[PDB]
Amino acid sequence: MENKIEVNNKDEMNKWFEEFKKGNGLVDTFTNSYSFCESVPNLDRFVFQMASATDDAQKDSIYASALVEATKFCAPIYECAWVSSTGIVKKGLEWFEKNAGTIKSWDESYTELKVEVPKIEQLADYQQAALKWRKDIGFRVNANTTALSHKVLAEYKVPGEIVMSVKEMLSDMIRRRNLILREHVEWCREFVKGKYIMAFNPPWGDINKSGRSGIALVATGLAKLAETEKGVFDEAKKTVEALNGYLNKHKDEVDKASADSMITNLLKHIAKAQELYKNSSALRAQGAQIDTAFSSYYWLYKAGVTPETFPTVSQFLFELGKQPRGTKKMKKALLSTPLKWGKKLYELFADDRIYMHPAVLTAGRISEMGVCFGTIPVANPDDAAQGSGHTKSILNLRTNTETNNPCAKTIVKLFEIQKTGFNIQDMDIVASEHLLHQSLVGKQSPFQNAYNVKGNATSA
Repeated sequence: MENKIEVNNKDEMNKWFEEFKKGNGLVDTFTNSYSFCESVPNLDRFVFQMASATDDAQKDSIYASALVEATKFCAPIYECAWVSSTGIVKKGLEWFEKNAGTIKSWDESYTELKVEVPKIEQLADYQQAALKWRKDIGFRVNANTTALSHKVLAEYKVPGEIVMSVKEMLSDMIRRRNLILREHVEWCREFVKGKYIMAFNPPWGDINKSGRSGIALVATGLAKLAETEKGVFDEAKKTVEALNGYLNKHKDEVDKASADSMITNLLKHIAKAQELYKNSSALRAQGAQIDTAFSSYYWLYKAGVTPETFPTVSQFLFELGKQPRGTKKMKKALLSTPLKWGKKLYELFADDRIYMHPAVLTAGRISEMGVCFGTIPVANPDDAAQGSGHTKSILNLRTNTETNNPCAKTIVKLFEIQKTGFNIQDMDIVASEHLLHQSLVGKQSPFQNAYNVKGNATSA
């Protein structure tokens, strides 16, 4: 035992899902994919618990229980099964041991990436290797399991009473949102200090020389503006005004047209460096997002799981799935099991803000693997009716305008919860906002890739 989900292709998937469905009784009532969701999870009790106000910041435990409640019966069975099916677990594991060159930049930088901020392209190769990944195995079987795609939601329809609460959430997301606004590079170091004279004969040549399109100067500052980080741009600035008054002082030893053109040139350059910096810091934010399937499978490959061995993992996350056990037990059990993969997975763990990188395992992020593999016990899928809640299952919750409001209500519920436990503007991350965040970009499913999606966090 023994992955029961012997499915290699869509047509098998379809067959398996039906065999499954009668045997167990699904109504896609409040879910986008058939759930065990019979009514809407109710978290009321948790509000009142939260007020209880222990000091052990748990709280954390309360929130985890709410979460559990939200997620327990609403897993996208069809999709979850496909992601755990035999066909997908082979191809999906085999892909890594075959696309090693494609991953290096974050792979060989896993140890360091465990503590240190990723390169701009550690991010971009991940995202790119994600899609390459999804495409090469045939991860495509549905719309819940496609890459998006098009555009962000411009409007979000919410039933009257949560309309407000949601927008409080929105304003917060906004602020949080808006906190964000090799040799030539060295030459730039010399220059930004305050040395102005540098500017009469740069190495690459002229001060207006471009690399492969843009002013080298700008490209340089931009780069140095993020290893040594206002700041630098303001230096460029002072040293430039310094230059001005130098040129004013020796006007008579200087060509007039050339000297003024020099100031606007560099001034124009420094404003482009700013822009560029900005653009990468947006690029960054963007490249932050985990691709649930891909990232989870990467850790599978990382811990040294094999198909043969996968049902043990699935089981384990399933088991993890009803427990309010904290990370402690979660660690104690992984360090304990005779399964070799167990110590490897733990070892992957990080703990020493965000910027982490979407490809770095952590204790919380176990939840990713949970959605992928722990909602249904591969060794015996009927135990799935017992209900095993993982965070992302929450996007199986309907958002249909008119009636069915589930998704936002649940998340809203969870936000209130978070709210009553702690100061809401003053925590570093806001779990519920991330969820609301993911609904707003239009994910209908945990198994979607949202990276190609255009548009913002603007409400309305």
